[PDB]
Amino acid sequence: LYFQGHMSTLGHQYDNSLVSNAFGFLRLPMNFQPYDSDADWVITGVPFDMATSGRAGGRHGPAAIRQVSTNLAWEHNRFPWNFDMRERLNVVDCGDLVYAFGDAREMSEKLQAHAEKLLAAGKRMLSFGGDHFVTLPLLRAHAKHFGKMALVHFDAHTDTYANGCEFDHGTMFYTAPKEGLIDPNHSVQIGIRTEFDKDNGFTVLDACQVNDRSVDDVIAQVKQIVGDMPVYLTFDIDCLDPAFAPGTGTPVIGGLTSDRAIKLVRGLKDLNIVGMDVVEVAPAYDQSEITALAAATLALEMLYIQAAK
Amino acid sequence: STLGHQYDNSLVSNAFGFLRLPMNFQPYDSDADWVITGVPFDMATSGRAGGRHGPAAIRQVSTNLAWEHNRFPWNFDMRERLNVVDCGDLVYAFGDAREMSEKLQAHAEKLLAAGKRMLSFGGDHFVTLPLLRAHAKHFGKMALVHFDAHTDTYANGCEFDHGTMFYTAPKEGLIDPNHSVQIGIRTEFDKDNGFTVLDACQVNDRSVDDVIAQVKQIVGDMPVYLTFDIDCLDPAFAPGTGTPVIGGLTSDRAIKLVRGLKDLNIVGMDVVEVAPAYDQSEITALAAATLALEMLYIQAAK
Amino acid sequence: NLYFQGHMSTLGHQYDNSLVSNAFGFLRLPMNFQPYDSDADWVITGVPFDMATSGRAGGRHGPAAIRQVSTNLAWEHNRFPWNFDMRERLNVVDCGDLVYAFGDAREMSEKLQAHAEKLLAAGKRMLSFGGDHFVTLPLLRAHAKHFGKMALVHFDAHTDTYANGCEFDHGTMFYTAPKEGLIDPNHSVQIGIRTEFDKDNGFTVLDACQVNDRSVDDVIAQVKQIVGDMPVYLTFDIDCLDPAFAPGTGTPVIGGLTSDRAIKLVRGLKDLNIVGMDVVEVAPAYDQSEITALAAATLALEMLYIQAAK
Amino acid sequence: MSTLGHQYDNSLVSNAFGFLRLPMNFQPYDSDADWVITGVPFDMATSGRAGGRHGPAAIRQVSTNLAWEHNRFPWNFDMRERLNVVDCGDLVYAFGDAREMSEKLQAHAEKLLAAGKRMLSFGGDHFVTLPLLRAHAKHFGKMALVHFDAHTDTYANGCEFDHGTMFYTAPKEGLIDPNHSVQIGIRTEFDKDNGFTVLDACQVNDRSVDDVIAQVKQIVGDMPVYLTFDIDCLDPAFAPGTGTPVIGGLTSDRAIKLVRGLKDLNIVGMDVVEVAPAYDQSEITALAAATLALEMLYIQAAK
Amino acid sequence: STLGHQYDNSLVSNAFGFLRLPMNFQPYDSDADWVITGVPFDMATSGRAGGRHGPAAIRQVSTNLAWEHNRFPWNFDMRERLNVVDCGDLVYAFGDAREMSEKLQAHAEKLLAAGKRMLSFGGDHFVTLPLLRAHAKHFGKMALVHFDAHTDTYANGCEFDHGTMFYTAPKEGLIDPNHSVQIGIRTEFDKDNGFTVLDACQVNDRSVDDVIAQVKQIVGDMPVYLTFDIDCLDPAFAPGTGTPVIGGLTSDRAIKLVRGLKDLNIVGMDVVEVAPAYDQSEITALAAATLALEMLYIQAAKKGE
Amino acid sequence: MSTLGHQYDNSLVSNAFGFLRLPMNFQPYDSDADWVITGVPFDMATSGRAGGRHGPAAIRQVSTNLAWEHNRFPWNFDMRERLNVVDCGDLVYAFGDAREMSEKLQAHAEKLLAAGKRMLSFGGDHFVTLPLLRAHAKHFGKMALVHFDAHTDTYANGCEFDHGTMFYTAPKEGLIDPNHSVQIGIRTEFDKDNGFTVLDACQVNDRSVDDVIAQVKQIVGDMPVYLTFDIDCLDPAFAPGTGTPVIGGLTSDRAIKLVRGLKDLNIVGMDVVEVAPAYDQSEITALAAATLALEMLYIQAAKKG
Ligand SMILES: [Mn+2]
Ligand SMILES: [Mn+2]
Ligand SMILES: [Mn+2]
Ligand SMILES: [Mn+2]
Ligand SMILES: [Mn+2]
Ligand SMILES: [Mn+2]
Ligand SMILES: [Mn+2]
Ligand SMILES: [Mn+2]
Ligand SMILES: [Mn+2]
Ligand SMILES: [Mn+2]
Ligand SMILES: [Mn+2]
Ligand SMILES: [Mn+2]
Repeated sequence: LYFQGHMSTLGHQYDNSLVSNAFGFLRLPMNFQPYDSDADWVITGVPFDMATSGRAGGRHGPAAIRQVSTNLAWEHNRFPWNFDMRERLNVVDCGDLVYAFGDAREMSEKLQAHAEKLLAAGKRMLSFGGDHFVTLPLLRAHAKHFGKMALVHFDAHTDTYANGCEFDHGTMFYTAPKEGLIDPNHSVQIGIRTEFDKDNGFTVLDACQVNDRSVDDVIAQVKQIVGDMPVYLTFDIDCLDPAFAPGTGTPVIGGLTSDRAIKLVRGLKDLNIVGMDVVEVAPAYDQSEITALAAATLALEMLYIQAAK
Repeated sequence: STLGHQYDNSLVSNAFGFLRLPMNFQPYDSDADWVITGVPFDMATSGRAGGRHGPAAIRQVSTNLAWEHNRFPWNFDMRERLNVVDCGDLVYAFGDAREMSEKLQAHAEKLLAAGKRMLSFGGDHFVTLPLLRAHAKHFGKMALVHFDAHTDTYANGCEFDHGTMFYTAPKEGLIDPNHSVQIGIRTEFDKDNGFTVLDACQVNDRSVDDVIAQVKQIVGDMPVYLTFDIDCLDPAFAPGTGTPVIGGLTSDRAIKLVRGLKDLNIVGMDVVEVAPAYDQSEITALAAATLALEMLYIQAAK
Repeated sequence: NLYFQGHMSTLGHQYDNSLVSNAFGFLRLPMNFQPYDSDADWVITGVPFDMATSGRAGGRHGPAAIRQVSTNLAWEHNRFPWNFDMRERLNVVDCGDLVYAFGDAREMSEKLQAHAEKLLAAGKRMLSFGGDHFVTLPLLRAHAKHFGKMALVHFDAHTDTYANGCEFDHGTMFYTAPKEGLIDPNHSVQIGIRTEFDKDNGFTVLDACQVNDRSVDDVIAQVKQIVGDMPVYLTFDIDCLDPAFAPGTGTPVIGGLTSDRAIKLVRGLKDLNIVGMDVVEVAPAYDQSEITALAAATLALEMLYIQAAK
Repeated sequence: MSTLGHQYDNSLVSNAFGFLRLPMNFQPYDSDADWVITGVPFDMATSGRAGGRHGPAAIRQVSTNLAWEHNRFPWNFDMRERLNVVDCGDLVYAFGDAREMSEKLQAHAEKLLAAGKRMLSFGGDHFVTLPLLRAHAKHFGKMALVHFDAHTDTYANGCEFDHGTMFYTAPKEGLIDPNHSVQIGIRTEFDKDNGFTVLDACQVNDRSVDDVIAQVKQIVGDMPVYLTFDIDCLDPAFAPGTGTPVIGGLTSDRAIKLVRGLKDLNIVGMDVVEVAPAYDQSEITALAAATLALEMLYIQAAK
Repeated sequence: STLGHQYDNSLVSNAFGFLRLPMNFQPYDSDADWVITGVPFDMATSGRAGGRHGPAAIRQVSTNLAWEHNRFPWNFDMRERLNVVDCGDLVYAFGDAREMSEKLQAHAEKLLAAGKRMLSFGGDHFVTLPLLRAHAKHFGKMALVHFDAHTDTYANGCEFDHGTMFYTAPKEGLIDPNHSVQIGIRTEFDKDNGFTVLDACQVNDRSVDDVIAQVKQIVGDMPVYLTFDIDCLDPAFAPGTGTPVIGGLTSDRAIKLVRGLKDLNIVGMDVVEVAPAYDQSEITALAAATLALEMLYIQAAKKGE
Repeated sequence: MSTLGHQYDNSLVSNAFGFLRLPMNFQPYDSDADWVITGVPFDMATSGRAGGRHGPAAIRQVSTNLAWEHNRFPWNFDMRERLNVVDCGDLVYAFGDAREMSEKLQAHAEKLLAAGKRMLSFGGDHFVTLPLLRAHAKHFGKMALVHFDAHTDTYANGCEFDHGTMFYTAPKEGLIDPNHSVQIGIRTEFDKDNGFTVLDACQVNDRSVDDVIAQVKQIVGDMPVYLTFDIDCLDPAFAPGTGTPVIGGLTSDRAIKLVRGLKDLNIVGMDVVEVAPAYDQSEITALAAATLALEMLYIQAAKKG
């Protein structure tokens, strides 16, 4: 009942409402010292958007994902699954990373040291952004513990820009391969629909072709691409068409549906995913929490494919 | 209709009754074939409230549809085949859910006993239960065609719970689950009842024509009650609802499905869970309004 | 008076105590789409028109928004702070919205003037909902023929005395109205003005800067003096209110009146002989939680109460 | 210690959980708390717009704007130095059952008061105040009501669960004394010949802060006070996020100054109600409620 | 077109001309191949107004696209092939629709005569009628490739009505209905007027290639005027529009259907009916911005390297 | 004019480019301008909500509501007739590099002031003012700060790029004299024991505009004044579009009257900061900022004569 959500309400009463007792993601228990806990998975918020080239507001993403997640908490077995992920995984929400707002360098180092300490304690990580730069420190900690990783990357942009400043949310996947964190030749970038480089190692499955092909065919290609490398899964929510995810800093039309998106994440269940994150929710631009809702449903789906093991 | 009873070609002005249809606040002894009733109720919601403003938002946006003499893609005017009146909204003591339930059933029972039929606007989905209780008394046991992200077959809810109507309605002999279909479902459901659950995942993958064919086989020749929860539509098309769930139907798939149910003997129908407080540029109200008009056009198709 | 109190404006003719449902006619007053031969003392007309706007359009939705939000004021049997019910003292019907070819401002002008003259020539008085402020000029033309030259009690951030610009221009009515002998500038006051105006015309401009500092009683005393004892036409542009209170308008100007000051000022005009009145420039596309519409509905209701006070 | 790694969060954004990032205590009855914050996610008794059920969460979320202030303006101490405040979460009741809410909130309130704890409560619609008054009156006896609202809510022929009937019922049950009670900001039809003293928005906006405050102190005398604040007391310009808005209301300046000047009153319990986030604009209603809520703890801390 | 003529790689700053292109308020005598004109006008609307803010909304949001050297999925920069200038917005007395109509045509005739081509941002769809009057003088009778939820072939109506241009234009001999296609229609339409209607229902169920294959067959060898009404897109993608109709196109299918008209002789074009007061997080304006950029790219593609 | 064909645009909508439809001058250093408007699209220093980067563009777009007034109320002349004002667009820095912003803004500010141009700057968060003070202090010497805000921003234990620290760093670096400086509208925890005179929101609301202006004039005396206006000085009802809102602020009425009354002061530079359009409601925050911006140009034109 602790690790379920029966235990994070007033008087520890099971809150059946899709509204009340909205604190931790999915009403999962708060543990602000997660390093010595009995958690299998530790949810972290990264309230950061200093590395944005478009709209800011990403700093409020972790809160929005948590707030809207009460819509999913009532499902004992989250559809369409035949078990409860809370019975299989012990998940805690450790709150948001504390850093000096206006110091991206302090954010970077403290986030890297946070992950390094979790991973060294045998805890796995589901992380909420924040702009997509937060994924770089996370990959620096993950590469140290799990080795070089295949990147499964849901996005409208490839973020492989070579001539940006240090704190730039469009330069993580130029920097990660350069530092030997990820292998481009085993990495896949799904839903791309902005200018990208073709003759790097990355396999780009653009939104045009992904919206035309079947989910099972895209999945089969992804399964082959990654091989047997440990996967880091990163979902930029601007992968979804702005009709489904208006609340992003860099929106691009001709994106994926929320249906196609959840089906693709659902289908990655057989892979070795060591870490994952959902980034770039900007609630200042969200409409009736639909962007936040997509991020939270995808976040819960990521936990369910780990529980599927 | 309008000031000076002048034909209003605008998509804006003289927004009163749904589709600028005549207001008849005493519709029981009227010449009407079909009666539009608003149920301004959301006390049985488990998610967001705001459903109480549902009927108003659906009426206001319906001016967008009114100018169409023949509504696309139909070859006739449904107003030339049906006398439809808008009888206003149910008056009940707000905060008294029991009084709502009693007054809605009596209203419906009085309408049906006058040989009138009912297109109802919610309001949360609990309003369907009083509507089913009255329809059952006049039309007997019914087949349920139920568009939704949720099955609403919960057995441990309080009396006024918008997730319990289709646990209670089978028990009360109002509907036959074995001839009932549930379309758009994408939240935890009990597989081991009579209902055929056509989940959003498969309905989005399958063809519209092969979904329709299967619905027809299930319902058979039973008289249908057509209930449309608007959170069936993906929050991208229907943000203005109390319990949104991602991975839902497009408005295109939704209208095509409702359009292809014309051959069924549909005795009653409603559109529920429109929450204008959460709606964006009236796109949810519009979908609810357009689907409601489609329901009158499939009745007119007879 | 049950018909005119809104006991017959709901399903089964049941009194709706809720601030939500049966939102049709303003304040749930009965719909009369042929109001000319009715028992109505006062007739409410929507003018869904914004073609004459210089800023944002969307004024055309003003009438509908004012009606929908007005259910918030219906539950009060005696509207505060009055000790009677205006619905029991006045027969008030809502005749709906003016039907005109959208994109034809001339037809709007002619049909509105024809509609108004027919109401006045039937012994009815008019409370009109805009729409942009140009709707006042057709209404002033109808009123001028029936009651004679009037005193304009004008609430606005703008004087709208522009002697240039095209015919269908919502900043020109009160240059045109004096020229056609519809109003007397000498007995006219413009309240809330905080945009460039002509000082040396006959109008008395009580700018928002001084109106915000001065007492209500003192502004009221001055307005009473300016009008004299001529018949008054009361036009209220909602953008008179600060954007804080009325964000839903086409031409917002900061440093406006509070809703508290505006409702008090109209309340203090009760002694004046107001022969016709309107509320204009509600643009619901730019409104925020119906706060502009609510202001327009309350002020419009106050205009009916200061007629009922007599 | 309500942040990751128990670090001091100087931002006005991060770690937005308990009100003002105060410690979460879901079993606060046997705790060390002087004051307990409860959320009541309820809006079934609403006559206008619903959406009050999200009130508690929106007040908590926006309260990150106020937490960075060690001495919240304009005070010369920290209320966390003098008071031990805890956020006990939201009342768990069956959504659709108004009776379950009422009984469980009274039981919650009665256990807190019997345990020596005092209650700041966020609504939710104003009906929640009656179960809270029922609890308070058992423990503290008959009370004076300092009531901020656009409405007097003294309706006599409403249904059981009506957010406009509490202050007909509360004198009827001997919970409050109208003769020592005041209703500040009323600008809607009210009954004149009840014991209540109504300081309507019209006279309050015209009169000075000091002369209004002095009159309120005269009325209450030395009676134990229950302070209740319906946010629609504020003008829709300042509080657009509410179920039943009325124009010609109080400014946030005048409102915070009135609450700040009630500090020498014997206030035994208080609440802030009718925040409806669905109708809010950039959280300014939530912020006003949240700021008023902290002000109420500071006037308690000043003692 | 930035402070100190520095390259602004941000998706935010220096949002003046469409895609930060140079402003040329007197473009007639310039080196321009393609001139962008804002027509801030919505007086002919029968639904909501606010289309007057369309051009500005399209310009502001266009910063999201400027950073792309080669706009996806193209293999060239359209700016390296076409000299493009934004000439600002048409200046007419607000409340005078005839002045707008006369000045928009007069402006259009001057550009065409000087050897400039036109990409025009609306504004309600009536702006297309004065444009076809200028284009039909310079290019003769044209084929209309029409993206819309409405056919706008309404006989009757007033003079200035955004649902009548394509009843008026054939009568005056600006367009040939028999070589004209109307894609995305999902409201009452006239079946026998020469126009080939491809309704949203069939468009959504058919393949992009097979619709493109048919559109080529219809327009023939005629010079094409491409007019995109943004309400062609489903309100889920284009909520900021005066007359929304449900069951529209995805932005995906829309850009895919335009992208596949690259071989057609498109002489002029416009994007209309963006009403920013009803838009949500600039998604309608962004669709209008992205589609406008695509229209320049199918001209940059059909023009050589 | 800055319109299609250089025509007079009397509309409050169209040709929305430079602030108040003033001419765009991207190289203003050698121009005939008296006053230059610069956008600083930067919000990286914020401790609350971000969005300030879009502030400059929002202020420009809303300023069309003010341009039609030849003599802006309640003035008896045109500032555009007395002052030569240009908009030089927005500062171009690598987004995510706060250091580059600071250095490039100072160098830009020093170059303008070295050429005899005066600065009206739009933020962006309030940190942008520290680079501006460094530049002004080099050309004018130590200045009296007239500072409208809900916050004093004198925090001594923040990171380098922090929007709540400028007026601790500024007096330390000899840019401003606290003893001749005033902070108007404060309603948050503040240090009382610094040289600054704090006129908190509660007292300013209770006092007459006359007696407050009288106090400010005495404090500054005859030192060169830098007028910096954080828009959150206004109550969130008037300015919801801000990053760190605080209830119980000034009305837009009181705020303009207070600025209007500073006309006799020697104000050498000025800025308006912390407009976050993501949190604005029907542009009312941008309008207030744009109107207060225009008022600052009028009190300069008034003093100039
Ligand atoms: Mn990314
Ligand atoms: Mn991205
Ligand atoms: Mn349902
Ligand atoms: Mn449902
Ligand atoms: Mn006016
Ligand atoms: Mn005006
Ligand atoms: Mn109340
Ligand atoms: Mn109240
Ligand atoms: Mn069209
Ligand atoms: Mn259209
Ligand atoms: Mn500041
Ligand atoms: Mn500040």
